[PDB]
Amino acid sequence: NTVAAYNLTWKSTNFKTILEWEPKPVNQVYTVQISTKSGDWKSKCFYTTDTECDLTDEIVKDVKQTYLARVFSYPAGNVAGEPLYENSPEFTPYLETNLGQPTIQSFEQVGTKVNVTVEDERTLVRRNNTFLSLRDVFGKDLIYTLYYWKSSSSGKKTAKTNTNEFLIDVDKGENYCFSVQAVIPSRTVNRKSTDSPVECMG
Repeated sequence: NTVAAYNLTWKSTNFKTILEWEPKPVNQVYTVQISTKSGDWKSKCFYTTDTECDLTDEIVKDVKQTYLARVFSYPAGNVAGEPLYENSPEFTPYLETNLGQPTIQSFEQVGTKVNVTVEDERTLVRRNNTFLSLRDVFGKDLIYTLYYWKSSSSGKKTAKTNTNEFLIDVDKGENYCFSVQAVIPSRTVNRKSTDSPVECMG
């Protein structure tokens, strides 16, 4: 009386990828394997009582590739039938990994303009013996949006950029607070990230 695994999910943010499934096993053990859309299967997590498996290493070898996973159920302990398994939905990294929370690196007042800079986070995607950054991986596809208002007031204004810098005209006398958000408009799924922590001048 072994049961099949169900609701297999891809937990992934900025390319660090983990597969999860249900349910928690009782006298049952699991085996997970992975394979590209066009290839053979490789086994990664062997006979475990866990309901998660880190597959980062395989997916970062080529983020534009479509992958699918599979989970087998086996009886465990002192206690038959044909192999019982379940498939996951497809997963193309470049198109569905979640964008994580951004961070303002610096902001500086220069005359009537303020310069706001976003930090360029590094990823785990390697190339030429070096780690690639979010901007390195997405290029022109990735867009940042700045939200700004006056210190203890209530209305916000916005600005967009496809580099890592904003230059906004500040109306002297007024003092600002900022917040940034990441977005890849061409997506049909996980389009935006959460907002960054607020930074105020003063």
